[PDB]
Amino acid sequence: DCPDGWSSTKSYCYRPFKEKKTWEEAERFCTEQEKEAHLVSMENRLEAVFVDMVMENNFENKIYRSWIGLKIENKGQRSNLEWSDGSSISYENLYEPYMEKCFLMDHQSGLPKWHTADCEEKNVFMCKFQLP
Amino acid sequence: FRCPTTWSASKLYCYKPFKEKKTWIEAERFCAKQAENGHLVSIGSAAEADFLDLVIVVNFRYRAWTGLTERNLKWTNGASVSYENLYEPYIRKCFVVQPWEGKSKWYKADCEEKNAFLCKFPKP
Repeated sequence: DCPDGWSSTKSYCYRPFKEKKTWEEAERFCTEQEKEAHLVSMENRLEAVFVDMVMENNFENKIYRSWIGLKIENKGQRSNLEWSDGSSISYENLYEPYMEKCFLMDHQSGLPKWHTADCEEKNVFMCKFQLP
Repeated sequence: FRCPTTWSASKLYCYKPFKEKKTWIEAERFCAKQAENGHLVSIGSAAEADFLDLVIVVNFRYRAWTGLTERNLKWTNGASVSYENLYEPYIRKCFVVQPWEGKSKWYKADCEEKNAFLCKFPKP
């Protein structure tokens, strides 16, 4: 069974949070739940629709901007970069500047598209985890 | 341990630029045919970057594929991003090296663009 305060489907538990955080704070907060969780992910359209309906049911059917569990950055060994020979990213000399982009869903009207944003924005978010 | 003729040897690796223009994947596949553990070049330090720049100057304005590419998106829970509702498409790019003020810099490029390329393989 999902804990109190979480919405359940067959296999997953979801929970919206109103306390605004940075993307890293939000993800960290999710991972620290009594059952380790993550920022919401969506693996098909119906799940995206469900997640949006849960958010709306919690935010008075209003517009919102919620972190989701994607981030890309181009610096260091957790970057979205890789060498074809499998060596680590230990040195970089990119023309482009070091940057990070965190993803969110922005509900304006209808199912939110997923936009990139400054990771230090303070947004609402949702946690998800899988039942055993 | 002698690097094959036309390849340039560092302590641990053999390097060679090739002028014939290829997509990123067919360059990578060409490098892997050249030798055990052959790949497009990886650059692991400033000293290797400088050495590679010499390799290029000995051989050749250049634009050449490296082994650096972007990864697929992956959810923080470890799942692959299969389904998306992205506002704008995420399209994995690959990186070429080009001269920038006497050293070189790494630039994003379309993976299907044909470029010269740089191969590396470990000695032994």
